[PDB]
Amino acid sequence: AVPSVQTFGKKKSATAVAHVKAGKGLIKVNGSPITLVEPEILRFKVYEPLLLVGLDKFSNIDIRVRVTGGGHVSQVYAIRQAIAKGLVAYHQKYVDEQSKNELKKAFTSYDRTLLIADSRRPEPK
Amino acid sequence: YKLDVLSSVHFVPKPASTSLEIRVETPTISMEDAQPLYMSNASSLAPQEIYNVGKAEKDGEIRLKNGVAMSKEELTREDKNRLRRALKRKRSKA
Amino acid sequence: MLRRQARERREYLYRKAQELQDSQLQQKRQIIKQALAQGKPLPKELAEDESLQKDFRYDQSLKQVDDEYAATSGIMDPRIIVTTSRDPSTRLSQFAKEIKLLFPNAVRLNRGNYVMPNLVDACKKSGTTDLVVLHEHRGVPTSLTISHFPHGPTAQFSLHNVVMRHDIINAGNQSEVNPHLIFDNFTTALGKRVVCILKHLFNAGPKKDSERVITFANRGDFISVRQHVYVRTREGVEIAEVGPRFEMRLFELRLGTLENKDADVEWQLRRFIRTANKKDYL
Amino acid sequence: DDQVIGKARSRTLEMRLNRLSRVNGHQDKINKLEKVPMHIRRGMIDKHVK
Amino acid sequence: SLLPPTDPFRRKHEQLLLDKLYAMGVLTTKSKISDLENKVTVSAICRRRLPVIMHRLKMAETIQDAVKFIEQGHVRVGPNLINDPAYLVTRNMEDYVTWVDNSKIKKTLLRYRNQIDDFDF
Amino acid sequence: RAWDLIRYRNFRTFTGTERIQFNCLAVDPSGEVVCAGSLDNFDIHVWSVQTGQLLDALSGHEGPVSCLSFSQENSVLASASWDKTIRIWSIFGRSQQVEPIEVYSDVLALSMRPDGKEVAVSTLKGQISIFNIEDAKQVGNIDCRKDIISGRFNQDRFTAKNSERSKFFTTIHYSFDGMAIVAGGNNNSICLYDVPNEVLLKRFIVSRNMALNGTLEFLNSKKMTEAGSLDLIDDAGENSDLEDRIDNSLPGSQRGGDLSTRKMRPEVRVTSVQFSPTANAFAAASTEGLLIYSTNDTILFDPFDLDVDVTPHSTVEALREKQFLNALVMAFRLNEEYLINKVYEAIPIKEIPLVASNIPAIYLPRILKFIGDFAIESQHIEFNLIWIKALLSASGGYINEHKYLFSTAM
RNA sequence: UGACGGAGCCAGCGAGUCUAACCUUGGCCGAGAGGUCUUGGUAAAAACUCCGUCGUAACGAGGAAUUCCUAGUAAGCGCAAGUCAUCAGCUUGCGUUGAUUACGUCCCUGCCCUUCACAC
RNA sequence: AUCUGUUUGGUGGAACCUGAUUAGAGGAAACUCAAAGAGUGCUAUGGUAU
RNA sequence: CAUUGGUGAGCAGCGAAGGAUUUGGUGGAUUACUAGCUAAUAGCAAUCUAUUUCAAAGAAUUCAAACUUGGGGGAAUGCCUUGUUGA
Ligand SMILES: [Mg+2]
Ligand SMILES: [Mg+2]
Ligand SMILES: [Mg+2]
Ligand SMILES: [Mg+2]
Ligand SMILES: [Mg+2]
Repeated sequence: AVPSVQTFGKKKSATAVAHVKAGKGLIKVNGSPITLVEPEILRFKVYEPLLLVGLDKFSNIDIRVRVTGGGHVSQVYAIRQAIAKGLVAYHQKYVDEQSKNELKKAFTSYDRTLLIADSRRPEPK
Repeated sequence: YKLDVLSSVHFVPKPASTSLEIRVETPTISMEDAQPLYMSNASSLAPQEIYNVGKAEKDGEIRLKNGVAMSKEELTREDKNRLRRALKRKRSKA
Repeated sequence: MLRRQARERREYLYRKAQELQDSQLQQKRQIIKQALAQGKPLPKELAEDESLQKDFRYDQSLKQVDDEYAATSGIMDPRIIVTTSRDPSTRLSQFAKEIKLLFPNAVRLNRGNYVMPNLVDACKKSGTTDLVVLHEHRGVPTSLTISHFPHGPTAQFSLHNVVMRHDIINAGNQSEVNPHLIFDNFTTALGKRVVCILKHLFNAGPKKDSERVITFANRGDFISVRQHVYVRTREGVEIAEVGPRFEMRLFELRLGTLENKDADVEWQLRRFIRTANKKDYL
Repeated sequence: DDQVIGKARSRTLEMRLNRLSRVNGHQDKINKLEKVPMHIRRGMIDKHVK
Repeated sequence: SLLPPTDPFRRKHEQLLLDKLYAMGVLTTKSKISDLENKVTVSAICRRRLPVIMHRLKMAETIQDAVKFIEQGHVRVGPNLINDPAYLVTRNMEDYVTWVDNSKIKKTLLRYRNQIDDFDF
Repeated sequence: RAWDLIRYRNFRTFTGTERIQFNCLAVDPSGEVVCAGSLDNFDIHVWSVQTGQLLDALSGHEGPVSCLSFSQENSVLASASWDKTIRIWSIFGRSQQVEPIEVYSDVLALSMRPDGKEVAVSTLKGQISIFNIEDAKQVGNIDCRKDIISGRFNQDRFTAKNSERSKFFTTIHYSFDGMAIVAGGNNNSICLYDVPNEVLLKRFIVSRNMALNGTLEFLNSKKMTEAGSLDLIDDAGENSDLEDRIDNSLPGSQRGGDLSTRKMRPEVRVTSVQFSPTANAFAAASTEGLLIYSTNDTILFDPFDLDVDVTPHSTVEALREKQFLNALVMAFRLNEEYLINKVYEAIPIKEIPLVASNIPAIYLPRILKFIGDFAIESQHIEFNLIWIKALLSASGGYINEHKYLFSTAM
């Protein structure tokens, strides 16, 4: 079977499901290229993982992301978290663990929200 | 004992209860185990425990916890009144 | 956490069901004890029950506040959160503050966009004992619901003839001592249940000379609430209103947190039954 | 009743309970001799009568 | 029981013994003191064994199936994997019984609901 | 329970209201507040040492509190739980604040850097994650799952590689310098990691005894039979004495009773580890006992900034020519203890205050370590005290600036 | 920090065979009741992103005093439901976008509490 | 028929309730190996023994 | 349009007298290598046993011996203990 991994990203009610499989660098969001994600002002937000680790790593995989719920911003954050988590999971499962560590180090160095869900749970005081 | 071991000692503590112990003054070395070394030398009773300055034995004398002793003949009338009021407060809080 | 609360509640519900069954056996043991002490013959059903007589030997050495409050009644002081409906008007915010000052251990929390299931879960984590939510209509408070954690009950009230302290000029500041509590004319079993819920909202053991008194007076199921400060004089006692005034009438009481709309209803107000106006339940 | 301990308290309670039961409880059901085999029981009665 | 009914020692110890057994889960209820003689049975202690508690918690279809999973190292109580099928789980410990993180069983549960997240594993 | 060592008395005992078992404990640096956590309560009780009263019960965890620790400097309290979170409590101060930090998995152990600026936590995934307290953001991560050595037990029906019994670290601790972490768990390994570069310095096998259950990864196929493992067959019947034959084991026990209660072989595990405050050594409690690992022998040759001109022969003339400072510095560069000792005792007392001021700052930590190790068992009490007086007076300011570099030596 | 038009696109609550106008002009059938049609009047996701066009009597953001408020908070936007009390002159839920400033101090103003080691 | 929607048969078997069972329920092979139950067949014939 | 659903029909590429999947049996390892048997200060290993027997030594009033039982209530006849009758 084709090697594949699945991951989830969540921000408020926005949920993104990312499938990462062996491939030829085909990144899609809701059946469209990643370049067409909107709003354009926040597009680079979704690009943040792809640029942090370099496009070479993506050149060998296809990523398909399906997003539902929430608004524009929450969907953008869901997409980026899903892409990062899926990439790290794929490098864990079907590539060396050293690359996994390098990816985790880079992402947590830049923004830990890319991996850990940001849940603003209420705190009575 | 059997129930605790059976449950892997995930039991629930027992009710707390208060009990009295008698501590006998001894050199601290005696409390230790037997080998050619000791790790402390002090006594097993603190200095307060040996002697606590309490009420004056003589009725006329008034003795306080700080060690100050005043005989009633010494004390001026304002002092006698002041000490009596302080005794009233100390009794009331107890 | 979530597993334990589910497991504990299931254990409680099982315990109550058994106790209702065990009520008959408890009465039977009482009859046996009376007969032995007085010497009267036992009834036929008891006289022929060999199992009960054997089991009575062990059960001979067997011996209030409501169960939910029994664990912490008078041991831990209550912790209270007072909140409101979404987008509260200004008057409700002032009213919510007054309720916060009424209860010594209350804290006022802003409900902007807080989800109700999230609200209880946050409060349960932080050890909150009771939660109070207020509703309003054109800046006039209309309803008040009190929910006791971790598993209820939830009591909902309707507030009438509300007169806040902000309507008073040069009123001054309140005193926040542990107040004395007066619960008058609560007789029925439901009345005792309502008293227990309202009593435990306050800290235990007010000082004997505390000069603030809170009174809940039931008059035809319309519980009047008043707050006074008193001075003991040489020929009597004089008292002064501190407010606020409002009359609060129970209309529901459920065995569960206010989030759970599925909680079993302990008591509800039936307004359309034929004999509704005849009897007063509290 | 407070001082009595041991078997006497177990036998005392049973005697009291039976006495109250005899008034209303049917004779067959209130008192039932414990089951013992044939050969033994005639042995106990014969010695006891002796 | 033979001690006099009003004795403080009798009431104290009997209550302690009821609470201890109830906490272990051997006794379902703490109300009646007769339960110590009537409702204390080997089956009561057996029902608190790890294989049965999973079956009641529906982690397994049958007791025999649940025993196999323990011997397969799929079951943990707290952070400690358990291979002994005689672990007596108290009432408070019953909350922490769960599958192992990387167990194939746990993957099937999440896969069946389409909730498998490979970052966790 | 609080113990006073000078008089061996239980001078104070604390107890919770709700009758809760305690598994973790942490004490304030000031020795005035004591907090304990439980596996049954989800709350961190806090008491006052002086009065013994329960100050408050810290709440907020949705899982049992697995560990606690106070910051030696900042005095904050860091708590971690199986709730997959870590919470920093500012209990001291007029206002109380709580700052939760999320983690990938359950937290089992926690250690606080002596600086009080970072906290390391071991998770059930086998990860030692270091967080910055003030910023509440991660600053590093160390993998451990591959490093851990875990053995198949005689009773298991699954391999060690697939076994998930213990691939995490249940205890950890920083070196007082702050650059190293020593970790151990329910396993046959004590792993020493270096924090700044996130690498495993060394791994230590706890035991090599086959009597213990967890020692071996691979078991002998000869022991397996149709009946089963020959080890699992109980041979108590053969024993001649009755007290040997009698079996007192309860069916389901795992811990908290005598070995006879178990019926199963002891399992190799390290309950806790710690570094030595005074010496370069660490102690690890295990089933067999407290294994103490030390560097005292120091047979190693570890020259520092050595050159061709430096030689054990060359050092001796520097003494013969009365160039004590050059002799002493060259002695450290070789880093030979016997040579450092030779120069250390040959320097006259008149020249000690001169030499002490002129030692390069780099070698100051080494000499202080040597004097500490040498003075404890050496017979030259006054000579060392002259040295210690000389060094502290000359380089007292430098030591104060770098506290944690000199902590163990001081 | 506009108006007009077009284009792109994102929520979560909610499921009782239950869900919803008024007044007229006239044709035909019908014993009646009524049936059917005809006819005029009255009433009754948004934010956001991009593109194009124009263009900057009373009242123009509201005095003095006074009230409230610390994080998914203040504020803005819409969509549902009407749950035996209250509510439609409206009430309660739901999601979306989402900050500034403090998180110290007892100086002022109120309220409150006090007068088993080692070390002090 | 971007008609209508009842009925028959097949597929599927949520909730409640009832009954039985419970080291979950089955299936296939035989010149296999056991432990039992029922019926049937056979002059199955020393009333006192060549 | 998408299948990270199954079953097939064929390329690109890889590619030295073929390639892939499963499986029975034995051997060596899985603890650190001082040789076999016996009546053992030596014989045997083809065994003797047609010297293998004698001598010497060797017997606690411990003449005690269930540390070994699921709980409650009894135990006719047994068994244990104590006393007693008559030889
Ligand atoms: Mg608002
Ligand atoms: Mg609005
Ligand atoms: Mg409103
Ligand atoms: Mg503050
Ligand atoms: Mg093979």
